[PDB]
Amino acid sequence: LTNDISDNSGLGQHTTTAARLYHFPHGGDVIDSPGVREFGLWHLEPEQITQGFVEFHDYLGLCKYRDCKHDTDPGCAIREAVEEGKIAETRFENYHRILESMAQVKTRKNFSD
Amino acid sequence: AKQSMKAREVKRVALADKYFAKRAELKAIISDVNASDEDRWNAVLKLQTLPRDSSPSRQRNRCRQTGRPHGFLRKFGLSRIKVREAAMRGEIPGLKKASW
Amino acid sequence: GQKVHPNGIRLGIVKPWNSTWFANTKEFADNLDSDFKVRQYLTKELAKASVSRIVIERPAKSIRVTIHTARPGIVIGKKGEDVEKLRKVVADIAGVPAQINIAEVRKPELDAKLVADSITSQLERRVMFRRAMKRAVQNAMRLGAKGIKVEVSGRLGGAEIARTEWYREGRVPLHTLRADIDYNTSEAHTTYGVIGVKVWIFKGEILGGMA
Amino acid sequence: PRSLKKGPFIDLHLLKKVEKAVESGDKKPLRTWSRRSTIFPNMIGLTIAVHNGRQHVPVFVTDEMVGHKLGEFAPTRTYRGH
Amino acid sequence: ARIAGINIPDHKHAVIALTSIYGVGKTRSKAILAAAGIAEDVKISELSEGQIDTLRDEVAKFVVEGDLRREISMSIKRLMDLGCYRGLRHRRGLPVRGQRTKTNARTRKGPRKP
Amino acid sequence: PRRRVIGQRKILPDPKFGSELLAKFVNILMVDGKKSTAESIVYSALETLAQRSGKSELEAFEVALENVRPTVEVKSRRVGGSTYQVPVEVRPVRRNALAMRWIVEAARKRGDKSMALRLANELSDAAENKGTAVKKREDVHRMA
RNA sequence: GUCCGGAUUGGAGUCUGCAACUCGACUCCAUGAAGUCGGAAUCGCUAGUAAUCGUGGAUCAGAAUGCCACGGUGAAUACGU
Ligand SMILES: [Mg+2]
Ligand SMILES: [Mg+2]
Ligand SMILES: [Mg+2]
Ligand SMILES: [Mg+2]
Ligand SMILES: [Mg+2]
Ligand SMILES: [Mg+2]
Ligand SMILES: [Mg+2]
Ligand SMILES: [Mg+2]
Ligand SMILES: [Mg+2]
Ligand SMILES: [Zn+2]
Repeated sequence: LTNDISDNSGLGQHTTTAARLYHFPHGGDVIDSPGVREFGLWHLEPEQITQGFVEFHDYLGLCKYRDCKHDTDPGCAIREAVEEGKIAETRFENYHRILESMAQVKTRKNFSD
Repeated sequence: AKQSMKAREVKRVALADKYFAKRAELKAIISDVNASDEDRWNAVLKLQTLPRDSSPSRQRNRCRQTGRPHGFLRKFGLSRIKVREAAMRGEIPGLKKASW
Repeated sequence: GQKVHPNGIRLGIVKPWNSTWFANTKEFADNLDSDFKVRQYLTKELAKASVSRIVIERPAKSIRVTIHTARPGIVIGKKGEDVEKLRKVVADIAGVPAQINIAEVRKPELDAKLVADSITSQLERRVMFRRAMKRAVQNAMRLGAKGIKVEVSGRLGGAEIARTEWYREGRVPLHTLRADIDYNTSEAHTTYGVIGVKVWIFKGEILGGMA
Repeated sequence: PRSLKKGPFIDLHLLKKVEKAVESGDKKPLRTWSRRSTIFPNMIGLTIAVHNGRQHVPVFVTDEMVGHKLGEFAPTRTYRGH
Repeated sequence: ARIAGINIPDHKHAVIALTSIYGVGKTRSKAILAAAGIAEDVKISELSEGQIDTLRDEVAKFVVEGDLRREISMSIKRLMDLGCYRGLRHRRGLPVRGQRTKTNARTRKGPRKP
Repeated sequence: PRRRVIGQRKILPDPKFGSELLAKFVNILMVDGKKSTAESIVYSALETLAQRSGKSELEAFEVALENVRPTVEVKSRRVGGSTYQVPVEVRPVRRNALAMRWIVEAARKRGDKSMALRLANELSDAAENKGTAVKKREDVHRMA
């Protein structure tokens, strides 16, 4: 059986430190992976994050400013879209905060290509 | 460039000079006022029978040392490159770096 | 960074042109073409006469060519025979009555063209380059030169990565227009590749303008 | 426009072909490359296979096409959208 | 006032108020005026009908208003009917006279679309 | 100027009143080097201003700009390491230019069909501490 | 949205060139979009400068809003690091 330790206080241990394939009983395969803390995305370009949110294609090209950062730029379609509840507010805020997170982790001069 | 291009140029000029007189007379007949439109018609038909590479407007000034079809300078007959070598070496008479 | 051609910038101040004829724009280009091909023909034909410069001056009905060689007796051959031959040849190329009047260079070690082509001739004979350049500079300044800089660039000693090697001795003040700095460039084609040499030879400030 | 003092333009190989076609009756579509020639009144009702640069497209000349160049009926670019 | 054609000219210098009609511009307007003899700086108001009818008579000579609109529509429809290159670019809604279409062809393509 | 605090050059008096301030005014009002248009505008505005204010049109211009000249203004400083506003006094030569600049922009905003009129109307309201030119001066004083 | 703006389009032309359909420049008549000073952000410039007004040249049969040059008018500001 895979190692299983219970979490203590705020967060759990890192029991599985490996990535192992397993043959599914019916058909196919699964893979157990080690737990992760930060799935930050500084390697991804900022536009690739707008593409990643699937609920945003419904509003590309609907912003009067073409280079619409969509935060407070006038005419940001997804701004009003989330104003009326078409978009999940939490998703919009998460998009913004991961963008600003990329600014914090762009300090490294190492390359990721 | 490719020897093919220089050969093309020399052929174009050697045909333009040949058919110069005929082309000039024919264009005269064409554009000439008072010309009988049948004569003008025969002239405009005959004109396109001559080798198309006889029209001087069909040539291209190439560098007379490399054949480069760009950066040409009529005063010297060289591309924008070889003029600089000839100048800096003191081959173009009275040519020097300008400053004002 | 890059540096302006030293000979090309001192034409107004201390360096004379090498083709001093005059012609208006009507026949300027073909004059240049003719003199280019004639001087290239002469270079190809006098690859052993050790010519330094081929100055060309045209009278209205004639072409006059002055050769600067270190071996006058060579180019004139026997009883001025071959010089008359090549005079006929330049008459052919220019299509114009020609006259050839050779001129000698007394200090062949004080001619950037001469020493540069000698360096290249040594390189193509597969000799260690450092020896070549340092011998050249030593000879030059032994003949009383105010300064000399030699520079070689390319696959020196058949190097996989091309390097740049220079050697200066004396004074070589490129920025001073008043300076008599003779400069020329030569190339040597070896099995590894083409090696470029540049020679600056400063022979003293020329006080008192062009004349 | 070409001019009026020079009249319309046509290259005489096409002219000979078209006259030999009309004088001889109904003919197979004329296979020509001359996009530069202009449609004359006599070639009405003919069918010209004019080169688009990769193929000779058929064009059935009507009296409305008179006073126009042949190339105007052989598009040289294929496009559908994105 | 009233002039030939459905449109009513406003009260301003005749040469200018005459341009209101779809078929007449600045040069044709002053031509009409000179033919009718009325000066340019006159206004359409304070202008007796005795010359208004003359104005409408002289504007009747040229094609103007609706008849011109139908004539241009027939010409574009004919162009499209030939199947000529211009006809294609007309039914496609694109620059007809060889303009660059890689960029800034907006006047015929309308606003940017996603 | 990091190294050399260069001195300002001199302007030439105006050929109608020999007044350095008038010449500075027309230089500020000028557009695209069209000095003649500016001088036409300024002389027209000054003369109509004279008509409303009676005598001494050049003096009327002086007291007009006086009624709106600024004494104290906010200034930015990064010495703290963060943007820091500070109220500071203004040298006479600089507040002259500030008053002239505020007058001309206000006139352009006025509209009403002519620059000559806009300038005159703004000057006339400035002469009596009004026209919103004083209000802009008052707000930047309040920001002390 | 004008006696602003000139795009676009119809009609009719001129010229160069063997040849202006794709794909030239220009003229005339007609047509008269958007545009009413431009978000965050960002660029140039310290004086005959910026800004504005024209003129010329190279290339070139033809084809400059580009480039390289020429003059006309001609400012504002600089406490300070
Ligand atoms: Mg670090
Ligand atoms: Mg070759
Ligand atoms: Mg050409
Ligand atoms: Mg340089
Ligand atoms: Mg018009
Ligand atoms: Mg207008
Ligand atoms: Mg309008
Ligand atoms: Mg308005
Ligand atoms: Mg200028
Ligand atoms: Zn947006």
